[PDB]
Amino acid sequence: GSHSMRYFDTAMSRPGRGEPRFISVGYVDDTQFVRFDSDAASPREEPRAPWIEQEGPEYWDRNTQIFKTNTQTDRCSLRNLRGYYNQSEAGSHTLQSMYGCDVGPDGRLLRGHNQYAYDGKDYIALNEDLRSWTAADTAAQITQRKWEAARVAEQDRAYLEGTCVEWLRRYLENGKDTLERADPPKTHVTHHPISDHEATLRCWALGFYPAEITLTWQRDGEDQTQDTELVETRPAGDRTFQKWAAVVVPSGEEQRYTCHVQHEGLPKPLTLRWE
Amino acid sequence: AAAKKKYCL
Amino acid sequence: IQRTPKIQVYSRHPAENGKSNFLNCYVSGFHPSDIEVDLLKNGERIEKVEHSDLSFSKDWSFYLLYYTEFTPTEKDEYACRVNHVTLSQPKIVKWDRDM
Repeated sequence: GSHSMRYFDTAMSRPGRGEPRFISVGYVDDTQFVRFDSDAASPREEPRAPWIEQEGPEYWDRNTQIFKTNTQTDRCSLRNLRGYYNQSEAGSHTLQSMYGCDVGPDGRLLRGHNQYAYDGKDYIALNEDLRSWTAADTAAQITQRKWEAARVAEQDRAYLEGTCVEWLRRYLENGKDTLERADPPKTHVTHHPISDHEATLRCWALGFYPAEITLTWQRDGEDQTQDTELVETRPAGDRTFQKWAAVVVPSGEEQRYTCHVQHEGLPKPLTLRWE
Repeated sequence: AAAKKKYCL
Repeated sequence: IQRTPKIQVYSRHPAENGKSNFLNCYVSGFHPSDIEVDLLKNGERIEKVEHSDLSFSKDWSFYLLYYTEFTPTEKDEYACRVNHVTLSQPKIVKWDRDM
């Protein structure tokens, strides 16, 4: 189907404990394929998926240099941000970045992304047009003015429409056996009495990839959104994901409940009941 | 190169 | 200004007594990123615990998976202990094989 490539960068200051740590992780869909950490003994762009390992020394050396420079760039950013908000030198602060591209089944660009958050709050983002910025506050307007003056958006646009898309297409080809394989959820329904008159039904989805899934309970065909406990989708550690949804039902009424599962690895969506 | 050059905020 | 972690403790594969598996503690939805996570066996900190590389969701909240090999048995209890700036004291979540 469609695919995404994203880098997720975190820079965090730590006054009195050295310079800010910079870590960058790269993903294709829900699969991490690279990491860089300024706190590593020898900071280097490192492979984290088997299909990226075939890239030669030039790939690793060039990306390493870009990330070493990005470490310094993010430290400059943190200094500037502290000033934009009139903040003390005493506190720790966090700058996060997300950038990359989405492509369709045919490998054509759907859209690009390049956005930033400071201390967990959206700060500035490149608009979908890849030409203009949206600034969250008067501090981010300073960044916007600087980036407009330096025509930064033009550089980001060229990267996102060219380099990003071209490398994503290559990764998808090289990792086709996994990146383009949807593994369906293995499902079952459990039943546990909680008292004489109530029981919980829990619907399980295990071993699926990618993480996107829909898991719902219905009673007599009506969605039970308010009465369903739904845990966050969680990684198993073997590339796959897990999720469950539970409802408390009156004893004897179990067969009025159906669990519905939608996922791209399924031939057809599932309707499950207890037993 | 695959990784993006970043710009100081 | 801050977001407290959600915590899930669970196994990689369905639990079978006497069969080797992985014990997972997934922490998510937290901010800022500093967090301390221990896996416990009968109350004692397990030594070999590894974790995933720091990343975050589109709402900017961080997530980490901590994991270690374990062989569940009937008698042994497992748990995850988490501390974060948003918590007065460490939170303990017990491993329950049907959650």
